[PDB]
Amino acid sequence: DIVMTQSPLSLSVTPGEPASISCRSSQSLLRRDGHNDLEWYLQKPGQSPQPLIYLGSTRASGVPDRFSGSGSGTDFTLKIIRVEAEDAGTYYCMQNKQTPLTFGQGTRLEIKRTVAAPSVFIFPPSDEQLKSGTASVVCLLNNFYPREAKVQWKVDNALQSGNSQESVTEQDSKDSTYSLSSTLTLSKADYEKHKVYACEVTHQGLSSPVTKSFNRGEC
Amino acid sequence: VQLVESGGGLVQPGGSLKLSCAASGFTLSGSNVHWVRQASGKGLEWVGRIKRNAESDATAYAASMRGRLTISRDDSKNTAFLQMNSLKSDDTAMYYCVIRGQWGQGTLVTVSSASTKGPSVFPLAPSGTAALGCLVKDYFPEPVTVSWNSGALTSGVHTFPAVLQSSGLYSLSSVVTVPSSSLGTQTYICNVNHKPSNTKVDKRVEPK
Repeated sequence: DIVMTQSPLSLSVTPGEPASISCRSSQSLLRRDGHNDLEWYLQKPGQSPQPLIYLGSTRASGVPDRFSGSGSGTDFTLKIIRVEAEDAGTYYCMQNKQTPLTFGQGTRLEIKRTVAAPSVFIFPPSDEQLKSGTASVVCLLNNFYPREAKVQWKVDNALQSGNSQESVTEQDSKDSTYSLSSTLTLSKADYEKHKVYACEVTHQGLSSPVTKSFNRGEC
Repeated sequence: VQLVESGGGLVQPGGSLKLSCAASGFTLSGSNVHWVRQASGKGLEWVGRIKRNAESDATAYAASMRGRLTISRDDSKNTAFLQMNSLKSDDTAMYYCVIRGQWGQGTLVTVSSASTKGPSVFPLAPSGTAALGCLVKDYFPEPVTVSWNSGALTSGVHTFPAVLQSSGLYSLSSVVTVPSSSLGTQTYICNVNHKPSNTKVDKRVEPK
């Protein structure tokens, strides 16, 4: 099989600045016609991969001249002249010389933006969930940059450890921020036993950690 | 012009699945049909292909899937097929139909011995900018889709990746940030769809 090597595996570029992604083939991809049997794809969050470059240097329909594929034989380069916010995602090179078609590991392009503190929101379990016998406390950290964020749960000032799960969205295609949801799971009896439910957030955009809390049953 | 992909979903380990790739505005027979897989948060892996009618419908298959795949075309139905047998948990991935000589949206294949379970949908009630949402809890397998106001509300929406809980059941939250001035007047409905269990729920999220 033809081995496809990508360099780097991740990069962070500010919009208006260039990005370069190298691709190395284990065998030459040069064709008799002067072109190469090498393609470039972009995979945006939640989407299938979309073609950027084919035949080594030919842009796919609707791909702007900001994007270029260069190189021959074993060494290839994908260049983005000026990076836009919409460019966030994973870039893959692919050889189509022969089967099995092989891909590079993928390069994650992070759009670098200014530091943005999250807006924090806490949600008690709904009455309908409590009726069902369970309790989930949700904490939302909305539109933040950089990705590094810490959430600490406290129940009547007790530090919660191992009873929460979190998930982060991929970089937003328009504003280049991330969002995070953290869920605290407790039994209905433990929920009913306690009063103060607090979510403490640590982030670079915050000079001090922000706490959002509620008292079970409003008081 | 359009690609319809189906035949995926939950399959027990050792089981079989037949993926379908139906073409709309063109003749599949004139095109080469490929299948590419991607496990969640991983790279791309070519599975196999079927060359156009002119090129004698020649098939090639990935070594990792050796002797377990059968790729075909039903030209009367303008559809390509990927028959996969003796499926193992390592085969869990998004499987994409790739037209060569466009990439489909793909179909998820989950190789698990766990049973399908429809979700519970709970509101994340609000109270300048306010946040509200829906908690889509205790479902299997993936995926779940969430829209707001039948697709009329897209700005400020964040549908989070599902987390697998300790129970082996998935859970996800979908939220929207809205003007707090709109809270007593504008209606917010999350549209939940878990196709594996045929669970469709329209849940109105109110402030109190």
